[PDB]
Amino acid sequence: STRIDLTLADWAQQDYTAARAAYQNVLTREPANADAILGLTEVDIAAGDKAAARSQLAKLPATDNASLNTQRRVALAQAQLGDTAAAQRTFNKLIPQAKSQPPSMESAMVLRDGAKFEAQAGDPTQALETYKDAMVASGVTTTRPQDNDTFTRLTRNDEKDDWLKRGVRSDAADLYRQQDLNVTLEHDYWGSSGTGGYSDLKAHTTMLQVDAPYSDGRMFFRSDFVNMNVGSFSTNADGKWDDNWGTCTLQDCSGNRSQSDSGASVAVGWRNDVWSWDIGTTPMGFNVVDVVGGISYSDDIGPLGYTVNAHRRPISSSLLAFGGQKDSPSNTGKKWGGVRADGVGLSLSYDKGEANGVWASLSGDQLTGKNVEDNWRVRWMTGYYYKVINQNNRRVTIGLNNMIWHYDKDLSGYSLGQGGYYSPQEYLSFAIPVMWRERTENWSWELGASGSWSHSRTKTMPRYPLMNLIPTDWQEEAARQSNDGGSSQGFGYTARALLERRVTSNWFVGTAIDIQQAKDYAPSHFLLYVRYSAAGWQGDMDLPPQPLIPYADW
Repeated sequence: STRIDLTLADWAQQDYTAARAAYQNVLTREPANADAILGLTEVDIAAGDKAAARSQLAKLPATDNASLNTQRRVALAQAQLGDTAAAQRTFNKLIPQAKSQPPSMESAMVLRDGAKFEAQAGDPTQALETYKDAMVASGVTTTRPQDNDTFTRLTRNDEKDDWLKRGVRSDAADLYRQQDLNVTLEHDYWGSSGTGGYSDLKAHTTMLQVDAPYSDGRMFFRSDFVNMNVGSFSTNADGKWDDNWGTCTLQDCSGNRSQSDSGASVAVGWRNDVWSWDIGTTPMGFNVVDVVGGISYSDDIGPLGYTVNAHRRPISSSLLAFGGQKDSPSNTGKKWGGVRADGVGLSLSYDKGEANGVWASLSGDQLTGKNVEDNWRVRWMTGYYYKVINQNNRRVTIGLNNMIWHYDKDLSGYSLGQGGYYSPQEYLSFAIPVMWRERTENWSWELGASGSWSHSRTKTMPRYPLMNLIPTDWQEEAARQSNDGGSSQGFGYTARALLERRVTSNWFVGTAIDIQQAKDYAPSHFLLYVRYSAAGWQGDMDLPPQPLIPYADW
């Protein structure tokens, strides 16, 4: 029977061979069956046979009289087959007809996919109007939302609604947020303990970001002002010090007792659901400035979602690594530092919304700087998390993470020729993160903690690898000094807290605390940020809150 033969083929797709055979079987009894040929085309293009599908679709009878559901499928197929004009005219004919009819599932789907197509067609405003009409059609609201506030508040999530209403809400909210214009200003105070003069780091960073829509994506302009202070050297006597910094180990230094520097950087970039790219500069005003940037591509493969990126970034772990330092004017006066890491990375993830989720990442970078020994690194990271609580407004998870690092050379020292950044020969870390995210009508927050165990080893390294920089007289001394290697393992912990409050439709404020004690020498951060939305966002806030990230940390 035609009905059951059609049903058997259709049930699979909500899958190729059986459905195609069933559709062909219906084609024997009734060669003019429009639904059978539509299903055959759908299954063919689901297999990626676009070239055959576009030829098959032309065999359908004319649209002299057909239901809205069939015309919606035809329009979607034509749009995805690459014939945008026929789909555009079909939707232009369909949408007023959908509006004229009372609220129904057919008309709701027609308006939803029409809004989606119009958003892809290059008319986001008409897409927003069509979404406004679709919410009326889908039963979300009895009356059309006349202003941005009532339009946005209807997009808040609902636990009792069906799939159609939830999809309409999610799509309307996503499009509205994509079309919004945002201005964010954030202040970061960060640093870590160390030795005064080269490692007693305290830094301030003021970040200004403008986010605007462009095509289906968003473009961003970013400006960063960063000030780094590392204290002053402790003089032993006669106004001289002999710390393990620069060439002071060969001759007691003088002159540059205090060390600090500030600079401004710019960045411009763009990002969409698939592609992302960004280019900018190292903060101008430091000793050494280099151009940095990155590009990234993301796509789904099977059940997994993968991302491949290539980037060049600075290292902000210390002043010598980020902006570089100058040797004391009494000994050499030469400039050195400014380590840049350029390389590639590939990441995979799996999360279908259920209780379990996994992710992994691998990266390979080359580290090169001004008068700094060349280096390279390979890094592996992975994580798994089980969601104890997985409500749409409240998530509580506990998981296990693993990290493995290897570096070619250990250049953690601050002597001339070394970059002063952490670089172990073999590092392993296992952590157990516990996380809780929640949001309310006007409050959103995230709390996180993690205990970890880490092992690290570093090899013996010469103190002055760049022998040509050392003066001829000190040569015999410089070859006789080396930094002793060693291995160490132990426990550590990290904690984080994010909070965000909506005080006005166009005004959001938030604070973030990041404490690092996992024996990784990472600096601790404390930031306050304010965000202004031109159109206003009265719907559900971000979960978690999403503060800005310093451009040097990308």
